This record gives sequence, structure tokens and C-alpha cells, in this order.
Amino acid sequence: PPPPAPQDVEMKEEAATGGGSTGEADGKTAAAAAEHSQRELDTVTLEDIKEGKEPRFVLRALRMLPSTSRRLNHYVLYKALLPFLEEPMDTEADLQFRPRTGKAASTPLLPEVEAYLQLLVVIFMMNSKRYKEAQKISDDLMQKISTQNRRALDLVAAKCYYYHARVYEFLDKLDVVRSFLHARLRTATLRHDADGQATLLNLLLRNYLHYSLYDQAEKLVSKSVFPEQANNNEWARYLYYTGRIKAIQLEYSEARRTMTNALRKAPQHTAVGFKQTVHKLLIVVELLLGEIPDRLQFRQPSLKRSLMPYFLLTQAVRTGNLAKFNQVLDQFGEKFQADGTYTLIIRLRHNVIKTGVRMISLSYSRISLADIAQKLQLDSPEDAEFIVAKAIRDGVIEASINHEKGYVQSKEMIDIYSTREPQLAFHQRISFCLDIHNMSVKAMRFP
Amino acid sequence: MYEQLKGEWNRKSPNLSKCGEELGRLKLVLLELNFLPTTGTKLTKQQLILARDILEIGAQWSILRKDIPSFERYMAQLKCYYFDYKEQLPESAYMHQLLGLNLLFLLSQNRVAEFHTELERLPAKDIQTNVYIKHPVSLEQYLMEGSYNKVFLAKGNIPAESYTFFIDILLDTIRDEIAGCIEKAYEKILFTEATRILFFNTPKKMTDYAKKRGWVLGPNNYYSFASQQQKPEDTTIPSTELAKQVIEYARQLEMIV
Amino acid sequence: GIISLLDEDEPQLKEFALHKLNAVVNDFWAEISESVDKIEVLYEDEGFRSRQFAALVASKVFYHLGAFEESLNYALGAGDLFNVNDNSEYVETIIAKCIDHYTKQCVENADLPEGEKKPIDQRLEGIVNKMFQRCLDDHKYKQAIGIALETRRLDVFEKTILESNDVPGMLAYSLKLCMSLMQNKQFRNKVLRVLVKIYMNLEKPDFINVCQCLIFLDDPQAVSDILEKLVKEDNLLMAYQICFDLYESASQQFLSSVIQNLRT
Amino acid sequence: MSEKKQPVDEDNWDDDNVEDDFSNQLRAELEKHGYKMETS
Repeated sequence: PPPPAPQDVEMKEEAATGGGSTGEADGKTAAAAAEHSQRELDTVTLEDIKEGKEPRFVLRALRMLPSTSRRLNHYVLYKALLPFLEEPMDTEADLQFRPRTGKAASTPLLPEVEAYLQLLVVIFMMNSKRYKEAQKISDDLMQKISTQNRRALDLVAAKCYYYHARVYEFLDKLDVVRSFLHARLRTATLRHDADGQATLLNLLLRNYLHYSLYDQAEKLVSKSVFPEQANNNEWARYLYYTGRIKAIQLEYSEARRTMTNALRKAPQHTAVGFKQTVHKLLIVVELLLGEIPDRLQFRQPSLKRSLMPYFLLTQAVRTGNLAKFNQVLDQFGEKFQADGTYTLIIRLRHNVIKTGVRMISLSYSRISLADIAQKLQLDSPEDAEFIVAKAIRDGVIEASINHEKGYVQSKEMIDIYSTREPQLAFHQRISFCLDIHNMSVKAMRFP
Repeated sequence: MYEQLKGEWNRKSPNLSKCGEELGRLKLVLLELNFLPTTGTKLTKQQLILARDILEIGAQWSILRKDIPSFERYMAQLKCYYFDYKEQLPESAYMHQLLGLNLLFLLSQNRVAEFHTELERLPAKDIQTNVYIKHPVSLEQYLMEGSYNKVFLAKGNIPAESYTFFIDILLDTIRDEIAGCIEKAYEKILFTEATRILFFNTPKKMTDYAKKRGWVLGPNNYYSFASQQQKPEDTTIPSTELAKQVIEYARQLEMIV
Repeated sequence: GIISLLDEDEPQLKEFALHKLNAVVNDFWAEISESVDKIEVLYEDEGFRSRQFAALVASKVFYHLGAFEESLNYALGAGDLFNVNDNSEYVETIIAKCIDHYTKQCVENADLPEGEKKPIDQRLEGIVNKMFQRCLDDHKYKQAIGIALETRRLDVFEKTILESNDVPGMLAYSLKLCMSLMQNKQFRNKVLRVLVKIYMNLEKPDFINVCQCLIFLDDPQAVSDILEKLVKEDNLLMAYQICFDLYESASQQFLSSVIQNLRT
Repeated sequence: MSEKKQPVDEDNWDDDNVEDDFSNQLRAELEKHGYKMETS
């Protein structure tokens, strides 16, 4: 008695969404798609949520003259796989409705990802995407009829390339798909820019920081910026991956602002630990700064089972205990090697000394050297002059050593009062504000 | 294969005619098959195994000859030979100290991004084994500390591995910031901080260094009486170019309306 | 990591090195991306016997980047491997934009019509007429007329009427097509007259030919040509159409032009 | 929402700043402090 209901509403899924998309895509260009055609993301993740089932919607696909009304109603009525996923090509070649080729080569095929048998149909999904990649290649050699693949099926295409990813990942890696991607880039570079490269580039970094390491420098020459960032979700996790990069490129002062940006551009919900687990390794760069506040302003108790190392670790950060250092290391270094954590163990001592020198430096105008050699667990006055020079290391607040015997003649620095440095920066503040005025201009330009 | 291949195990490099004739030999080795497009019939990879090891010892013969582009040439090559498809690469004991010399000169030319890309291309063996990489990361703890004392305190334990050409470049890359703050003919001696250059009380070595290419700051001042940074302290002439920023700001207002 | 191999100046390992180049060229894109200078070293060498394939791996890295004048330089210094290799998107995108460089080169060649034009590589146009031999063997009238007027040049357009055992209509609808789209008159005069010349010397005597150029080209010499011939074969049921079109279509001062040509 | 990597992966709690400040620092908060004045 429940399955006759998706016979109605799962039918109206393709009726409303797909029928409106294809029919309203046949005209009214660029309102052809992208007013409910790329409702596709959540309505088709929902198709994989909202609801035997496997052969039914994949038989008898390409018929004739547009009788999909009757054919999808047959798919409704029939509720009472070896050539079956290829049967949308085996009834006849599709031969009409080229906006429907990728659509029916995505939406019926993909629910086996959520069926999870992983043994016989992932190679059949590989074959179904050999068909759909034959569409992808043959759109410019055999389909010289109209656009139908940029304005609708490019936004469909990047989605089903994430589904390519979902298929390719569950068994192996991909290498041929990378030059195949850059060919897809070349047929999206100058004509019509798609994300695409950034999709499999997120995957590139995701499997490469696991397994290849030359390619950040190849990103450097490959950094076509793509300032469109329309979803902002892909762009958010793009910033997450490259912030892991600059953490492993040991770039920290950039990392704090760009990863705080990457967090605040996540509007996400569902507190299973998505935002939380991404955010923990995000503010590992703040563990690497030398400065981090108490993480009470960051914890969701669903993350608590994973951060059972992490709270005691930030305790070790705020303290300086070598016992706590090594104990958190050996005991609580599990579950983070899967993410990669052991670059903080070399410089947790640096975190200690920068936290201490921050407290003491903003605390004290003048300090003495052979007592700042005993504020923290320092070693010697030669180690203390050493660590004063290493405490500068970049251009920190004025600390001149009293170069006879007066240990240090440091003082506080001034002229941040309200004089020229803020009005040196306010041109750029209002440069950002006029950029938002350009956003207002484009707000007017949206119709 | 193809003799005079392993025949110089004891008489490795007394001569560059031996090593140049072996440059011609290895030239023909590179001309023997290819690099790595062929995998099956595994003996055609075992000549690549023997090529790996004779280019390890060729890098030994090329690091004996004190040559920078040849040794980094063979380093890029043998790095790509440890980027071979062979999962069955056996224990090559030259790997530890050739990566050690790579990492040693790699830090000696101040590539810490390349230091950590070396760390991240091998997270497995750099945990407890690979002691001639695990010892440069103890040195990375020492240089994490921002080393001038710990250069000597870590040079204490590298006495004989023929690291000499590159630990000399480490003793070059020890820095001169105290010379850039307080030195340049007088601070009586800066001896008690274990900085390598700042030893040797007054021979013409550190006299040459205290007078080296001038007095590293540059214009308008010495460090006999310090500038304490560099003496910039220019003006607020940039009030006029922020006034220019105001001009094109009003232009951008006009573009906005 | 092949610039280490590029330390060698002997090419006898550089063949193995270029076979490595087109093998891992999809991985090592940033390898050449600063090594363009040493690519120019092996390119401008007159002893390195793979400077053309050095220009091809340069085409690879500037296909990863997508530069235009580099592809012009690879049309220059890639030569044979620029010409015969044409079954790939890797080559057809960059030579497609080089055909775009050629069509704006033809824009230049129609900017100033009297000598002194900008220089042209014989290979950037060698791929034009080489791809046009595919258009001749394809024999489609799109394939003829398109590239025949993309060039804005009357020679290969003159050669398009020389195709195979068809053209029942190009020699009667070509003026119709060219008038149905024309914007510039500077060469339209010459196209319109070179077509009606071969329409006078067609296997069939046509009437739409001078019926069109007599009012869009209004020559006193062409109206005297059809006067001369249509009187010369001594038939007036054929000069019926065009003499009553001389009165019926044409306007004044063209009647003056023909009355200069009446008695002779 | 599977974002392609992440599926693989005021009771007593605002005081935590004060408490982690005060873990090994003034662990009694008074039992030395009330007794400081007779130390000197």
C-alpha cells in the first residue's frame, strides 16, 4: 500500500521536473534550463531518496513519436540487469530529444549507487557512462544540431560527472579520466565555462594528498580562478582542500583567513559531523599559528567522539607539557593519521613559545632575557637571546636587546592611534564596499 | 648485463676519466632500452633495477666529483626511478642517505616547502625507520626552533657519511641577522651562541665576513652605529597617492553613478 | 622530471625523452610550463633534429595553457607534424583557432587591396587549402561556398565551380546566394562580374545572370555584351526577356548607357 | 549531504576557558590566596 504512492508522485517527478525541463528547454533560451531544470540536484538526490524497481524503469525506453506519457505510465503500471541498463540504447538509438539523452542516462541509472550491490552493476554503470561519455565526446562530431548540452546538459553534465566520481571511486582510482577531463576542459575553456575541472580537481587533490604530490605546482600554472562560484559549496570545499594544501605548504597566516572564509561560506546543517569534521582539520591551522582560543566556541557534541584526542591536544597547546605532548601523540594520535596530523607534532613547541611570547609581549613593554628564559620551560640565556631573535623572525613588535648587559630594552610600539594606518586601509575597505556596489549593479542586472 | 657494469666496487672514483668513461657507459645504458613504458617480461625491468643501483653509485661518483646539475640530474632521475611501477623494489640501502643528501641540500638552498613535500611523499618509512631522513627531521625540530645554536648542536652527530659538500652549504646558509643588527666592527666577539660563521675570533675569515660585500644593510648608515632596522621612515607623500586613490574612487563612483 | 634529461645536448637520448614527453605529457604540465626557454633552445637549434616535435610538445604545453601566437609559431616550426596530424581535438582546436587567425588574416587581406599586405606563412594557408581538399572531395555546396567566401578571395571561389559531375544550380543560384547576404560592394562587383562571365560562357545561356548584374552592376559594357550576343545569334524570343527587362526594371541614365550601345 | 570526502570521516562549558586557564594555575583559587598575606 505505500508503493502505489510513488507510482503517482515518482511519476509526477519526471512529469513536472523532467517534462517541464525538456519542453521549456526546447525554447526560451537560457530560461530553457536553470529555473526548475537544475532543481536536478536536490530533486534527483531526492529521487534517490523518494523511493523489481531496477528493470522496470529501464526497459522500453526509446519508442517513437513522443509517447513517453504512455511509456512512463507503463513504468507506473508495471509494479504489480545484464542488458537492462543498456536497453535505453537497445530499444532503439535515442534519435530524438537530445536534452533527454543525459537526463535518462542519469536519473534511472544512478539509483544502484543507493542500492549498493557494488559487484555487477558498477561495471554496468561503467558501461552506461561509456554510453554517456560517448554522448559527451560525440556532441561535437555527430551532433552539430543546436546547443542543448551547454545551457542545460552542462549543468546536468557536471552533476553526472560527480556521479562518474561516485562510480569510479568505489572500486579504484582514475588516471585516463584526468586527460579526459582536461579535454572536457578544452571543450569548455573558450566556448562556455563549466566547473568540471574543478570537480575532478577537488577529487584530484582528494586522492592526491593521499597518493600524489607534484600537482599543487601544476595547479599553480593551472589556476584558472573561476570566480563564478555559483553553488559556493564546491567552492567552499575547494578552499578546504587548498587550505589543507597551504597547511602542508606551511602557509598559516593566509590559511586562517581563507579557511575561516571557507567555514563561514558553509550554510550547512545536519550535525552528523560534516561541517564539524571538516572544521576540525580547518582550525588545525590555528593550532599551527601559535595562537588559538579555547575551542568551546566550536564544538558540536556529535564531534565529541572524534575530538576525544583534540580537546586534550588543545589543552597541550595552551599548556606546554612534554608529558602531555608525547602522551597525546602516542595515545591520541589515532584517527587523525587518516587525515594527516603529524606536522603539528614537530612545531607544537613553536606553538608553545609563540603563545607564551604573545602573552608576555603584549603583557610586558620591557622584559628581561634571563627571566623570559624562565617564564616558560626555556633552557638558557643564550637560548633566550636565540628565541628573542626567533621570536621576531618576521617583523614582530620592537624588541631591541640592551646590548651591554641589560638583557633586552624592548618597548611597546605605537602610532596605531587613529592617524594614517587606518586611513591607509580604508581606501581598500571602501574598495570592497564599491565591489558590493557592483553587486548592487548586477542585482539590478539580474533581470 | 654488458660488462664493466659492477667492476668498480672498491676503485669507485679515484678518477674522472673512470667516471667520464662510465658517463659514456651510462649514456649507452640510457640508450639501451627506454625509461619505463615496458613492464612485462620482468628482466626488462630488472635491467632498470640494476640501472637504479648503478645510477645510485653513479650519483655517488657524481657527488664525489662535486657537481650540482649532474647530481640533481641523477636525483630527478633516481627519484623517478623510485617513482617506478615496480611494487617489488627491494631494500636499497642507498635510498636513505641519497634522500638524506637530497633533503640536506634541499634545505641548504632553503626549500622548506620542498622539505615537507619530501616528507609528504613518504609518510610511511619516515615514522621510525629511515634514520637519515628521521635525523634531518630532528634537524627540522632544531630549525623549527630557528637554529643558530642547534646547527652546532646537530652537527655534533653527523661525523662521517660523505655529507660534507652539503653540510658545508648548511654552514653557508647559517644566517647573518645579528650582523644585520649590531655587528660590523665592534661587539668584541659574538662567540657564545654556536653560530658557525660567528666563531673564529679574528682571522681574516670572519674579518672578511664582517667586511663582506660591505655591511649588509646598505645606504646611509653602518652597524658600528646601528640603524636598528634599515632607516626607511620616509614621509606622508602617500597622502597624495591616496588622494589619487580618491580621484579614481570618485571615478568609480561615477561609473556606479 | 625531464629537464634533467634536457641537460644533454645529444639528441640520441632526446628521442627517448620526447617519447617520454608524449607519454606523461598529461601529468607533467608544469614541467614544460617554465621550461619553454629550453624548448626554444632545442627549437632554435639547427642541429637538434626534433625541433618540430619540440614545437609539438610546446604545442602540448600551450594546449594546456591555450595560447594563440604560439600556435601560429607551431604552424611555422612544426611543419610536417602540423600538417598531416589532423585527426584529434588536441590539434583541431588549436588549428581551428589558427583558421580563425586565418580568417582575420583574410580580414586584413580585405582591409587594404593594393599590395603591401601583412606576411603569410605558406603553412597557415597550406592547412586552409588542405582542409579545403576535404571540402572538394566532400563536394557539398556548403563546403565549397563557405570556405570560398570565408577567404573573401575569388581564386578558390573560381575553383569551386570546377568541381565534379554536379553544379546544375551553383552556376544559376550562386549570384542569388551572394546577393541574398552581401554587405560590401568593394569586391562584390568583381564576384558579380566574374560569375556572369562564366554565365555568358556557360553551357546554357542564362537570363537571371545579366538580369541581376544589369541592375546591381549596371554596366554599359555588359548590356552591350548581351545586346551583341542576343542580336548576334539572331533570335529575339530570348532577347524578349532582357530587352523588356531593360525597359521594365532599369531606370534612367542606364537607358542612356545602352543608347550609347544601341546602333553598334 | 555527501560532499565526496566527508562521509568517509550552557551546562559546564563556557567556563572551560576559565578552567583551562586555571588547570595548573591557582587550582584552589583561595586556599593559597587567603593565606598569602601572612607569607610576607
